[PDB]
Amino acid sequence: SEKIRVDIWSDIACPWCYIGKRRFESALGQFPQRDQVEVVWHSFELDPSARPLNPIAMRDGLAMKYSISPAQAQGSLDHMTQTAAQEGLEYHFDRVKLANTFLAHQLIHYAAEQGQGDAMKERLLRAYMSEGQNVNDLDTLQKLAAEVGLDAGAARAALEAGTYAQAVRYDEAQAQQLGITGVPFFVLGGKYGVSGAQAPETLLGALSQVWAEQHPAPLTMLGQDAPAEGC
Repeated sequence: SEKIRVDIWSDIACPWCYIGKRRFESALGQFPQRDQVEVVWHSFELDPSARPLNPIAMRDGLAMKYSISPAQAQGSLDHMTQTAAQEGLEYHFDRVKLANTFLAHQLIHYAAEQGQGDAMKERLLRAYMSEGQNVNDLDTLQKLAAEVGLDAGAARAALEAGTYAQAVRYDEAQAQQLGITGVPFFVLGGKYGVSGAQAPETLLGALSQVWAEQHPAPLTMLGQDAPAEGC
């Protein structure tokens, strides 16, 4: 109606996802009807089979993943770092802890039930990309939950109990069912998809298109009421 739902699939271990988050926020800031937009974050794992913690350098993990030389991998890290800097993000890839992000995604699901999904997602992206934190570590997750303003003890309990594990897996199944094979991925009005960290202009256009489609111009009525049937 007078609401626009934006579903975003993303991983915490995804530098393009943090860049994409900022580009979307730029778009949203430019969108007149931004107050009518509801953003829902959805879980996506680039490597659901990842070790709890993989001790190697991000550069070497990247080089293994894409089958390239160390210098090529470093070049790629340098590109993402420079690009992120334009969004005001200060990456520290040399500090990144290559962690399984399953539990972190559970924490975002917990947070979302308190209406703090975006703040939790944000905190975890910063913790991963910039602060060299281990987002598979339960104490670390508990602390980040506290910093977001959540009930730290309750968040920790939900994580240890695996309460949101099924919901995380459903989010990931959803993505595959939708043909989502890379992140960030934006869905608007359950109708339109936008793949990757698109420029703010593109996302602004998408919001505006959906809003316009949900607001046809009022009709000019002709004649008087003839026999009809209502609900």
